[PDB]
Amino acid sequence: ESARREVESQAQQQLERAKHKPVAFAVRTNVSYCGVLDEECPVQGSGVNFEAKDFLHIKEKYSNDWWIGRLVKEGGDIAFIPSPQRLESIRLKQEQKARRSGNPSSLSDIGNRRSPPPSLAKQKQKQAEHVPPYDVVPSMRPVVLVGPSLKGYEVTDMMQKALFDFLKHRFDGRISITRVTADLSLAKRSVLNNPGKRTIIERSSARSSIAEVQSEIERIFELAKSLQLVVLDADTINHPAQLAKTSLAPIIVFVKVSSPKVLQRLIRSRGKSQMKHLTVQMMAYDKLVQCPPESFDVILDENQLEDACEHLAEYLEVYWRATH
Amino acid sequence: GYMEWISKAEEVILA
Amino acid sequence: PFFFVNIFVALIIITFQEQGDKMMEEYSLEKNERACIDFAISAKPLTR
Amino acid sequence: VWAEYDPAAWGRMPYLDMYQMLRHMSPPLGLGKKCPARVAYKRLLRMDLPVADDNTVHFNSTLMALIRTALDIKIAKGGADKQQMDAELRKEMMAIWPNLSQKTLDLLVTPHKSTDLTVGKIYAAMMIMEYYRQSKAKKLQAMREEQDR
Amino acid sequence: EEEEAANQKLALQKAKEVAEVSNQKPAKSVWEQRTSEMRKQNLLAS
Repeated sequence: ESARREVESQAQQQLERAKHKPVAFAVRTNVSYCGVLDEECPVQGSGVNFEAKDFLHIKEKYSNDWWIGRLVKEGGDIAFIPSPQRLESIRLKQEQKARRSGNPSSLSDIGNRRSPPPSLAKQKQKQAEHVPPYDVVPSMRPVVLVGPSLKGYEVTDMMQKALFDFLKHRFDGRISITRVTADLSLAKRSVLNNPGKRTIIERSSARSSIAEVQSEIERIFELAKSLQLVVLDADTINHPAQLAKTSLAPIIVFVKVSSPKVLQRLIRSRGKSQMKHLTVQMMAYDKLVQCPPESFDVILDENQLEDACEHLAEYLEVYWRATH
Repeated sequence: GYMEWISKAEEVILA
Repeated sequence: PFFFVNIFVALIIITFQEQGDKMMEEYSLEKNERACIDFAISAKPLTR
Repeated sequence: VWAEYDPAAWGRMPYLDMYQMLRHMSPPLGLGKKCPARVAYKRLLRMDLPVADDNTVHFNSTLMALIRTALDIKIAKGGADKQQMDAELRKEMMAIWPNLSQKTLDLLVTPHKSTDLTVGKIYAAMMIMEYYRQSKAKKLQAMREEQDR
Repeated sequence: EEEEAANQKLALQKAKEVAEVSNQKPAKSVWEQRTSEMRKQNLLAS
């Protein structure tokens, strides 16, 4: 047919003309689906074989069924990813190849109970959580440093100020440093339509701190849309799970001492002031190191300054070359 | 190693 | 004479290198089995 | 002591006297005069020394088994692994001693045939017979102590 | 030996972040060899 070849050529020239244009926004996925094996894509052979835990970048507009995207992989070419409704449709198609998907079991029961599919067999039900296949995340991954122990204390404070000064100095002109004095662990998306929309409601949630924390969320988004790498100097988060289910999806950097024996004397070296909070300062270390390392993105398990320095320099270097 | 780390980090506390 | 001379003696004893003995990477169990199995090879009963 | 037992010292000594062989000398090579019989027989199982048709054991073959057992040279716990560790040991000995005659090698590391009657087989049978005799003796005692009520 | 092991382990762990882009020890002295053999023999006792 001539129409399919014509739309193929049109998509090809649109991709060629859109190779050098700014990226619009990014998406987050939670299902391992391949966009190259689907025959409904406008262009065959130019799909994306992306697994879960992956980020995609959208630049231009195609239709309500497919979009033009790019991978965070280095050297990844321009491909097409399904739309969220297209992903819902393909998820529905995934469970229809099986013998049964609704209530009527096939345990030697054919022709007795036809059981036409009710509203229970469609995606209308199972709406208690209903996690969307796509999540909105900042275009550039934010970087968060976790205290080897409770933030706001001397030892940890110098531990992250060293990295902050290094990223500022070596990488000036392309990285912006922002400090979040307020909390950031109260980032929720499926609680209510608008809890405390106005400050004049005099509600319990209106006069609480959740409004400012909610306002903190999107400024990270606008800083990410500027292509400039941004870090988060949050003084409240001390565990990856505290900021893992939110829509930020940040890069978490682990600065840790190899042994608590070294940490105790390192705390001792500060003075008598830290002796009072030393007791509670051990648990912030041991609970955090008990966390599995797969949650953490990068690990700094060494004690020399320059080796860890170049380690993180090269990590953000590979992140830089990933999206350029 | 960690004392060197804290020394360099604390030295730049001046501003 | 009591301390440095004995340090010299101890250092020379400790850091001594065996003469020859090839390179012995191919052999696996010869830490103490060498002489035992060698004497087993060259064993002669006492004769009256 | 081996040379002493045999005044001729021809290099072959009966397998029965080999139990008195081990008890007179002190450990680790020997067993000691105070060694229990069960502990004595258990070590004999690991030697796997073949017995010649004249019911004697060779001087050199016993020594290699004695050395091997005390130092755990390659000593596999059983199965087809034993043939592989005998094969590896033979290659290593040839690599260290190229001039070692094949007859001497087969004398020190005996090629294992299934039909060969080894010392371990002889001592395994008597323990099984003794265990069977002791198990039967207990069974008659059990069938009698339970019948007097 | 521990600094060498740490260097290889740190390099291996760091290489996961860059995966997207993609000799001989000196001969041991007689003293050291015999000491290692005695250590192994004594640990065999357990």
